[PDB]
Amino acid sequence: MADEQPKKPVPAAEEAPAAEAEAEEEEGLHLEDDQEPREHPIMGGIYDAPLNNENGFDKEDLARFAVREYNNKNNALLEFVRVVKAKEQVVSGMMHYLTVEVNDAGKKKLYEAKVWEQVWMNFRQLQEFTYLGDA
Repeated sequence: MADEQPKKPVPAAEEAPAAEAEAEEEEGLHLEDDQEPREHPIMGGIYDAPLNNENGFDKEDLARFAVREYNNKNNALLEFVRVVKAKEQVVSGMMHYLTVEVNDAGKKKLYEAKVWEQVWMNFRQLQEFTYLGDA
């Protein structure tokens, strides 16, 4: 595989957004109590990732979570439409590399997002967010 960031350190998280409303929004599933909770991914190399919770709710929560996670820190304010790729990774816990389609003022494209979550540390956040061409 290309091996982008399968083995490397991670930045420092902070929190999620809340203020500054948006304009439009995709149409898929409705969240609960706002925010976008995470899921419990399983081990696996850069390929193994059937995503049992691919019903839409889980994938949406993660996709929006990662996007908003890197979009709230400072990046622009875009909106994801849905996930197009899913991969699993093991590093000091459980890392999930999933790619989703994002839109911004009409600009549609496909961006990859890698989230990390441990079990002994009880922590989860976004590591990196790459912007690809289009799905």
